[PDB]
Amino acid sequence: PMETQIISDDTWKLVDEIWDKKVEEIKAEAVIQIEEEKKKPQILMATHFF
Amino acid sequence: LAAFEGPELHRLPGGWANVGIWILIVITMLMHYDSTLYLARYSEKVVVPTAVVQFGPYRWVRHPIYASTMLLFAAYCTALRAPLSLLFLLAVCLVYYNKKAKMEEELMVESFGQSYSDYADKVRHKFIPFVY
Repeated sequence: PMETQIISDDTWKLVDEIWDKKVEEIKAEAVIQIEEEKKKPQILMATHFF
Repeated sequence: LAAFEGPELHRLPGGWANVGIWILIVITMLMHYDSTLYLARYSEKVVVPTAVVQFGPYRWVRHPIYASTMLLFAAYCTALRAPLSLLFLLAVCLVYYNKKAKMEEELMVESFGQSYSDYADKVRHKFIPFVY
């Protein structure tokens, strides 16, 4: 063999960071995806006049 | 107080003396609509202005929405021809609107820097044209 090591051990840490970030975002968004309580129109926005 | 101090209902005149409330109501509706449109055409959210509004009634007065509400107050009070209640209405609305205008003015002075400062230097009169 003539082949010594290649691209890095640092960009592997970068792609591992990206993988972990996306994995945690998916894990979080799979649990707290739906919490809807109410949607009342603010047809009396008091800061405009009062 | 305008209702009570005002005279009895059917004795107020007509003809050419009831054109003043017409034109004053038209003016206050026009000026309020212009103020609200010029305030809302720039803001992204409900009240989040991006630039400084210095067009329409804003180039006559620093707070035209409040002065238009003031003017329709005066319009109701003048339709029944009662000056003292108009004056007391003016006093209380001046006090509260001036307080709220002072907080909002210092907020946009802090937030916008020199822009609202030069805008206020261009037009000083806060509520009434060259009276307040």
